[PDB]
Amino acid sequence: AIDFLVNILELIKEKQCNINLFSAISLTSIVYNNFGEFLSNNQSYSTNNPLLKYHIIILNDKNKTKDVEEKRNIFKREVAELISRNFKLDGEKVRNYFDSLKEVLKSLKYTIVDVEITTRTRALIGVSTSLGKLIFGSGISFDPYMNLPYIPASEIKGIVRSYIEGKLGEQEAEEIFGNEEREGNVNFTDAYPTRSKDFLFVPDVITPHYNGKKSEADAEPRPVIHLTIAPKVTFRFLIYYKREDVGKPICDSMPIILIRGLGARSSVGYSLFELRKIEVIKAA
Amino acid sequence: EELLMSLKLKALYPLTGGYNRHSINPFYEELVRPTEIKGLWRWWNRVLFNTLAYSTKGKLYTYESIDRLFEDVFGSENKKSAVRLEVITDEGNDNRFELSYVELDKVIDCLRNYKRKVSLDFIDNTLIAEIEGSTKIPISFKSNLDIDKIIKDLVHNNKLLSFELLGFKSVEIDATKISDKKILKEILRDLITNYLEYFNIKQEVTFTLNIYLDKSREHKQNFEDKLKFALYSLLVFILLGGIGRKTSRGFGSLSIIDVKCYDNSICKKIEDLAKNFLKISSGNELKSKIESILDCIKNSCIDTLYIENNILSEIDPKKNVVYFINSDLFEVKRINDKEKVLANIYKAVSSEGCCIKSIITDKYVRKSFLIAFGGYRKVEFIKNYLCETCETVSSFNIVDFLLSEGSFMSDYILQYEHRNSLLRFKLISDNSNNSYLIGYILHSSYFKKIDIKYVRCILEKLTYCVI
Amino acid sequence: STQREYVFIPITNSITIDVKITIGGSDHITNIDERGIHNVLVITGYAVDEKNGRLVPTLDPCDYVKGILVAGTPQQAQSNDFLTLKLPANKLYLIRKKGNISDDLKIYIPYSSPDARNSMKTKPVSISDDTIVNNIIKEVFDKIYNITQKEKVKIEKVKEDIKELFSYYALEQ
Amino acid sequence: STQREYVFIPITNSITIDVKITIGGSDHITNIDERGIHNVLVITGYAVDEKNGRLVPTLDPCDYVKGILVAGTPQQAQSNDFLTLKLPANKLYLIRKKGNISDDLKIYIPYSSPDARNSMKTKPVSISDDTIVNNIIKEVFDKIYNITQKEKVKIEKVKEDIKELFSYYALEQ
Amino acid sequence: STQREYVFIPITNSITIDVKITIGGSDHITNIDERGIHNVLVITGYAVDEKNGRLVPTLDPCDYVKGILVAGTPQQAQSNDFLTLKLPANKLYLIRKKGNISDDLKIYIPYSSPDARNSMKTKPVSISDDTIVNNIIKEVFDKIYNITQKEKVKIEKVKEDIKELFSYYALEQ
Amino acid sequence: STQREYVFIPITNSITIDVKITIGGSDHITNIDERGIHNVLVITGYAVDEKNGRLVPTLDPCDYVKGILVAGTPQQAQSNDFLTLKLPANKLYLIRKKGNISDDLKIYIPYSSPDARNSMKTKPVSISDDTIVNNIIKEVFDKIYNITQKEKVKIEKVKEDIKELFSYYALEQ
Repeated sequence: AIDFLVNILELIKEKQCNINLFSAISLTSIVYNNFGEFLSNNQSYSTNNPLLKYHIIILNDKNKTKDVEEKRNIFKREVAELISRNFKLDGEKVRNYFDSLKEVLKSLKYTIVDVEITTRTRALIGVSTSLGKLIFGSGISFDPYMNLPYIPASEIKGIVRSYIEGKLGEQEAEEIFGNEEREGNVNFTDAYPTRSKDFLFVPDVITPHYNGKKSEADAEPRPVIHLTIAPKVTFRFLIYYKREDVGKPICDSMPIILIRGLGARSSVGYSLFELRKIEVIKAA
Repeated sequence: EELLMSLKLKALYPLTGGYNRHSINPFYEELVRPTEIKGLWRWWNRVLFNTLAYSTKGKLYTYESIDRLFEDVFGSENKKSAVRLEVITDEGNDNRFELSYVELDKVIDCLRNYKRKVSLDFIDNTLIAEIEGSTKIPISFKSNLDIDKIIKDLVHNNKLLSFELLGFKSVEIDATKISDKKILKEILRDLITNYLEYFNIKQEVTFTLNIYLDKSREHKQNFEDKLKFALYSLLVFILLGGIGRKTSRGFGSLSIIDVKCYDNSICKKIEDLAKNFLKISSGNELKSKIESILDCIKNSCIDTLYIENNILSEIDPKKNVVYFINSDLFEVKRINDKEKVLANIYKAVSSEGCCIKSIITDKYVRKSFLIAFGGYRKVEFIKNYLCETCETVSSFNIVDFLLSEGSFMSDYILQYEHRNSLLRFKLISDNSNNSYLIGYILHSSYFKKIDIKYVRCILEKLTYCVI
Repeated sequence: STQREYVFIPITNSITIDVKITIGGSDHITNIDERGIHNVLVITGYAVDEKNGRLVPTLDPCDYVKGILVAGTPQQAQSNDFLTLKLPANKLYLIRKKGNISDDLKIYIPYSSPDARNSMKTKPVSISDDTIVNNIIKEVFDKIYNITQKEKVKIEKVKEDIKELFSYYALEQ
Repeated sequence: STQREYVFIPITNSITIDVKITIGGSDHITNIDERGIHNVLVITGYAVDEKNGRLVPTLDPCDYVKGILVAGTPQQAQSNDFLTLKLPANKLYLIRKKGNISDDLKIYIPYSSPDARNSMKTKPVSISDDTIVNNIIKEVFDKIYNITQKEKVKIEKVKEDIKELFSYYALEQ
Repeated sequence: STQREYVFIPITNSITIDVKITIGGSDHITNIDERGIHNVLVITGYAVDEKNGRLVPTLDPCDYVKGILVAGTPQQAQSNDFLTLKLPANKLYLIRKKGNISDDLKIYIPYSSPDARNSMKTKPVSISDDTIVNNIIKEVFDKIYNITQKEKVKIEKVKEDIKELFSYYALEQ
Repeated sequence: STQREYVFIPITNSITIDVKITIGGSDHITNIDERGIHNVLVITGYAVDEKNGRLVPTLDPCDYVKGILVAGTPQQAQSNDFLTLKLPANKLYLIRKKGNISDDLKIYIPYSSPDARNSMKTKPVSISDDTIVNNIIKEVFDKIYNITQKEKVKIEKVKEDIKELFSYYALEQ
């Protein structure tokens, strides 16, 4: 129903962190992409939907079209700010999830390594994944059932393996992470945020001027509002394995590989992390 | 991967910005953006490479070709960059902008059923919500943003800062149909925040820019001399440009403080040319060092070892504009105090600027000089001074201009809003409480051919008058 | 040392005989320059005591009135009931400033005391009733402005934009 | 009706006794709830002297003053010189609105003559110099809130508030 | 220059007589600055003791010790059997990096005998037992930092975050 | 031609007398009309020898002095210490140009000789301490342009822009 739509920003700001952020942003994108139509006397006539504020303000009169376009740019920035301030992190469900998962693994006689890492710079994990993609163009790796951003276990394993084969050759890697003829000896869970300082998401911009341009005569900034993971957000994941060998290469690999990137745009210092804590539970 | 170098730098009155053109926002504070450093590094690398390729071969290559060439250090869609930038700073902790309260219940009542503008203004450390419909109200508020009077009058006296403030200070509001109060509170608090954050203008911003090198991209064919040229262009950038906005007017200017390096076999001469700037005696010595480093690329025992590759492409001077250094238009002057310098640079680039009505002293001629150099002007004759083939009194002849007939260069010079200023200005210092304005003019690839030292006379008259 | 004089501009019919400065000394701060009307003064916080048109001091920062500024003291037999004051001549909250200031002037205000008789209810009543826009040609500028009707053909603008230019708050007692 | 008189708060400390009425009832519009003040009134268009300053008026909506309006009539040896009207009390520029005024009161404010032979050039001062702030409350706060030093036995919370939201423009003459 | 004292954080009473100049200068590296602890140094390949408790070299990269980084000397009775060393101030693994360290450093970590008699059977142990936390709190952060119980009241957050931030691998042999 | 000569404007106590003919008629090039000094004739490649007040020729375009134009004669007992030259009317170097000039120049500048024994050093000297600039108006800006205060009210713009625009270097001997 359209009434679910024209009242979805109110929902984001009142149900904060208890709403399904994936579906919320997905439905918000319909308003965002039909802005000119949702403003033509279809604000639901409420008083706490941000949508009639764009009827008080006047940005242009010589063009209704330009009016709508500038209002829509403002509205994109405001959606970014809404998500970032309202959708905070409550990481109690994740702490319970990981404690129970670790108990399960202790039953299955694995040796668990529970690693806690902290974001140091606005991170970008899953920048091509769909979340805010239909508004911002970028995205975040978002688990719509934990209702959180997460770091895929495949990504962490790929980075750890890239490093281990960097400094131990392309054969001890396959001895640890297997190949097309052996299964790996090391398992990785996804990483979920367990505790932030203030925010979980954060608006940001990127404004290419010259990327893919010939000269100065075709240069033009195109600014790309998007969402990133705030600093000081702490993720945790598990690492479990049955042989005692692979404990050695992963331990020392953990502190090293994190200070260099763990997501996107590491080259310009974005997804820089910080080993907060590591801990090894041996089974037998 | 290991550290390549690390440059303790310093920015002077930088005007950064993210997603809201201010350097501070409700969530974090960002004075130096590593993305901007990377982008400006690449832009200066293209400018420097065209400078070299036009000195040694009189040819100019498109930007796409140049960064396709430098892909192995700067990266592209096909290869990840080999240089990983960093930016570390003091107070890199939680430093957002919080607006604790703002008392505006009254201006709301002043905005009932009225289609009226609401302009803001700081008036003697008190901000006024001057309603254009003949009303003024001394709004009160509290914020962790401690704006000092120095910043307020720096923005008030600088007629360019006060110009880019026309878009952070004014909202037209239509309450004639009807308006709740809780909605005008939101609108006006948005206005207040967009105004307040504009005054987060710091100074003495000091940051350690690290460079990490991808070892796996070791010398394939020309990785080493490419990377060395790249570090040389990083030096050129740190010395002639700045971070943030309005760097073509002195703001955001950079200054070397210490450059510790960690691999001499790549960085020896770079660190040397860097440390040469840790203390500068006087004006012309700095000028000599600028020239020494500008021509160490062109005529020293090593200039280039890779231009002999045919990945590049020549510009189509009817299509393309490219910038490059002239290495002779680099007047320098000492300033003794930096704020008034920035306040006066407006006099040096304004059509009716009293520091230009003294140097050219003519209508339709100042206009031409400022449409050719000095970035995109808003033009309302003059093109007679901008022809390609017509009377050359003052040589401002654009490559492909023709009378009463538009061509690509014609529209580009008259109507193209994003066009940098060839006439640029730099403020440097060397940790010894002395500072030298650096004025210069990049050479564009749309100038047919200019009379160099005539424009150099103009430039030195500027740099002597603009103080 | 030097003085000025604020002339009301309400819609009332009380402009011709309240003053004796028909010429000023030799000038007019408020002047029309064929672009429109320029450099008129706004006095906020003071509502209009309509009868004997003068401003009553209110505390409301939102009560404003509009008028012109000239030089003089009214009627040659007055200034027993006014508010005269000297100022840096920049605290003027002028609008449409197309002139200049002598950097220093003194101003007499046509002032009516509060007279606390009841609760007050000011009312925004923009100027209208084009019979008033014509008698503020007749009584006001055909006399104050010996330049009116004799120099410009552009009286139509200086009679049509008046709707926008001026307004006031009537308390309506 | 209940009568409210407005007293200002400069750095100067001389206005101790002209508010002669303690309360006269059970109400003080200003509230002190271990936070600072509440329901503070600001008057724009009025400069101030430092002669136990009255609220001399100006024509500048930036010339503002901030004080506190209390219950009672000031000793009836003043307000004969002062400006005294009434109005529906929603026209009060009441900042930090906490309560809900009955929407009508009488206002008396220390008000001077415009000082016709002087230029009312102003410059604004804010309440600081804690050597003065220590007894600025003794100037105007001890004679109003007896519970001072008994409930608010903490000093900084209640002293770093009028520093925040109390200032004025001053003639400095 | 600025010679540093890495005082790791064990759970036994080995932090009593170990230093001569515990004063250093105007800058430490490990901080407590209204956010928690900063710039904590993490070392690997080393496991503390608790009877004459210092670091013994071992080559299990899963062993690791964390501690503080303050400017000092090793009591001038040691550094004959300690680890003095000079690092270029970027090869130090600082958890919770706040700013930048000063381009070179001189570190004195306590480097006991390799213990060639016994065999290394390192055992992980963290910091708990809130009194064992509080006593070394009084012993280290109160002494080295003029901050605690002079600049901070909220160091209970420090109490609850040291019990998890700091840990090590030890032997108990 | 219209014979003239040059005078400097330092903070120095050496500006007593350097001219016989001050008017030479009714024309100067550094005219004044409510915008401060116009056509400030700037020279570069020189400094001032303010004690023994004279312009000493150094050879660095970083050094400069900015004075004004006086249409007359410096005691006519000169060329032992001065420099004379006629110009094609734009080999000059102005500040806030007014217009085109009379095709002819003759300017005498107070010059000094090297006395090269000491390693002389140039230093920037800015017009500051507007008390000495009040004296400057009293000594070098009353009699040269006495038309001020007789045609120009703006005797404040002059001191402001002398504070701002007139700066020079010295020798520090």
